[PDB]
Amino acid sequence: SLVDESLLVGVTDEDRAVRSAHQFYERLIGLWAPAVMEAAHELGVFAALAEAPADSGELARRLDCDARAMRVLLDALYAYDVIDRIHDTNGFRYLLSAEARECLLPGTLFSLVGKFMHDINVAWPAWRNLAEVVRHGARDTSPNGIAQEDYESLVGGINFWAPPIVTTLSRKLRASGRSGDATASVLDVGCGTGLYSQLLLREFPRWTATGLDVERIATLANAQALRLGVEERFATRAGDFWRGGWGTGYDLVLFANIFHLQTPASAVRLMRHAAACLAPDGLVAVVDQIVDADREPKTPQDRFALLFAASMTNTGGGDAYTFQEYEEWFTAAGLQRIETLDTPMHRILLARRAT
Amino acid sequence: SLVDESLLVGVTDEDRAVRSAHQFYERLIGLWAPAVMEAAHELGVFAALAEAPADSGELARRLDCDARAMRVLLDALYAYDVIDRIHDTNGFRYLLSAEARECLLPGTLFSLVGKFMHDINVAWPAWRNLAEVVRHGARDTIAQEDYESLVGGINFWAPPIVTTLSRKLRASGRSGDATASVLDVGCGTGLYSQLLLREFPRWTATGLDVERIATLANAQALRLGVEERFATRAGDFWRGGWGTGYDLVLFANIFHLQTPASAVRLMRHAAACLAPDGLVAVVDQIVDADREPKTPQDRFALLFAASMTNTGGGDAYTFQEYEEWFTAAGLQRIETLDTPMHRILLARRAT
Ligand SMILES: Nc1ncnc2c1ncn2[C@@H]1O[C@H](CSCC[C@H](N)C(=O)O)[C@@H](O)[C@H]1O
Ligand SMILES: Nc1ncnc2c1ncn2[C@@H]1O[C@H](CSCC[C@H](N)C(=O)O)[C@@H](O)[C@H]1O
Repeated sequence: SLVDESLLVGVTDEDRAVRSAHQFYERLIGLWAPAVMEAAHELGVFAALAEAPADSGELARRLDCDARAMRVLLDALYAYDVIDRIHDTNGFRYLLSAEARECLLPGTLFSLVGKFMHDINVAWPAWRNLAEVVRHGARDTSPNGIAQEDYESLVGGINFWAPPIVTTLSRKLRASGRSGDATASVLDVGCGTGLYSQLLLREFPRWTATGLDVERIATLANAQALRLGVEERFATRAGDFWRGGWGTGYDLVLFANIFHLQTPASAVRLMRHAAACLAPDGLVAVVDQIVDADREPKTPQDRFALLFAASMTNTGGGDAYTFQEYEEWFTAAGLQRIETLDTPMHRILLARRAT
Repeated sequence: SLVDESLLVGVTDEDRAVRSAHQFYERLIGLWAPAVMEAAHELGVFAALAEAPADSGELARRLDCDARAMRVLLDALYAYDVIDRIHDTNGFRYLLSAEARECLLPGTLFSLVGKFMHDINVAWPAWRNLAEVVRHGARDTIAQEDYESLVGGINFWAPPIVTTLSRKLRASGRSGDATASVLDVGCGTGLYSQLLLREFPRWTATGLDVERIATLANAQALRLGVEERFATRAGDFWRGGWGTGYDLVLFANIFHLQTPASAVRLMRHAAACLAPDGLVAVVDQIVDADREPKTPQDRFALLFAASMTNTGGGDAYTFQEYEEWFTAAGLQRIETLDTPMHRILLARRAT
């Protein structure tokens, strides 16, 4: 907390207005945290501290920065609980926890660096233009070189979502009678780095997976499959997935963080294509930010979904669609939803061909 | 909360890393809230809803916006608890609470609009350049256009601070029937002085600020009914001519703009302007020399220092540094008082 709420006591109209103003101000200054964290990334702070903890003066020397400003930046990161700081008689030493090392450094499996760079290069300028997008809207009538360049960074920056999602999905798949000793096949449409598929392949040693994405992303996905030891059972088909050629006979077709990019018309097209690629008894899994039609921020997942929709508007995307809309798309594809599972920031919808 | 933490439990190394990643992501997406709130201001959303609650389609018609994007924006504001939304059979209606109407609309006493505009015009672009400022530093050897907006946008800090200060002044034997005089150095809208004048009906106050801000301050004094006891002296307060004989000299949100050398100069000038038994009050973001984020005020002070670096400002100074400045001016601190986001230091001439 950045406001001592115990000092905002009172129940007059003025008291309540002043208290609200402090709370709104605290919300507004949430701007500062990404600015500090992303500046630290740009300067190399996290990689430097992971290699060798140091005081602000040493870090400023190593990173060719101003010593006073570096101390301010590091103490702000400490105040955000992003880095740790030990105080001795000699002085201070800043360092990263093992968890932060894994999240903040380039090149790790769960690195947020891709999210830092998406913010720096794309989201920060776009958010400043949000009013203009709300004024003018967007039209409904593959990713171009711009969006592909953006995804090149972003896909690695959202790897951290995958493990809880795959653990939940895998538990349901096992409980539904799907064995890791079966030679099942998975299709991962718009696979990004392929982490969802690749974690499934680690969980189910006899399965194989095919990921669809554009060429530059498919390259990243194959490299990560090798890093995860599943290279022999993971393959990519590079190109625009609207050009068909998905293969057939899949026991699982996965759409993670894909449907919110679509229009209703394109969503129905994708769902029907998935249904045509299913093996007997195959399943479609949708992982996305989904909210009830009442659009109430009841749960963390609902609240995030409503905020994420603003992010989609910010970059000219689709929407946080409702459960009811996904139901219509399942029906249009001859599928019926069999399960809805909560995950930390998403829902999983599982569907099979209607009986 | 935007993350269902009950679904990130576990104590393996991987479990802990993935949980931290979700928590860091949640921190990063704090960017979205000012963007949504400030876009809504730019579009006229808050003023429109305060006048007449409406569904998203009606508001889109009234504000000449896209209906789908307006619904997204309004539901995001609802998710942030900035606006309220009622669901009937007819449909939805968005509206503002009385508290929000006072905070979000232009022209109210506690309006955050000046903070919205400071962000839009100044802070947003600057924060994107923070790495360059850290690389290159700042020296010790536009802002007026900015302050014209920002000073009204920080009025909301004043009432809790003045209530705390006034309580201490009364407990220290200062009467509202005394013809005491206050100097408010860099007074901004003058709200601190003006609230003191309401609390202490026989006091008078002089605010120092640049001409355009002094104009705002005199207009607000009239709005608060204290016009006969509040006056401004317009100009650069480094050019002297502060007057003398003040029972209270107030520096609110001023010292963090200074260098150590300029801070000592200001403190000494205040001391020379004090009546016998006069007090200096410093209201600022102040932290212990250990710079530990123990309390909300300490944590905010450390983050505010980054905001100062962002705009090429001073620092969140330490209690120990203010003590040195008091000593250099022949003053001694007699009290430290916490407020929601600041500390008040009170000092008198040392005996
Ligand atoms: N028409 C298209 N053809 C191929 N890939 C596409 C595509 N439209 C979007 N994509 C890909 O879909 C992905 C969206 S981001 C989601 C990636 C991954 N499923 C995850 O959840 O982590 C990107 O990798 C993007 O390149
Ligand atoms: N040299 C100078 N001469 C006059 N006013 C100055 C000044 N340097 C800064 N100021 C004023 O100091 C104020 C800083 S903002 C703080 C305003 C007010 N005390 C409050 O706490 O709300 C601005 O109004 C700015 O114009």
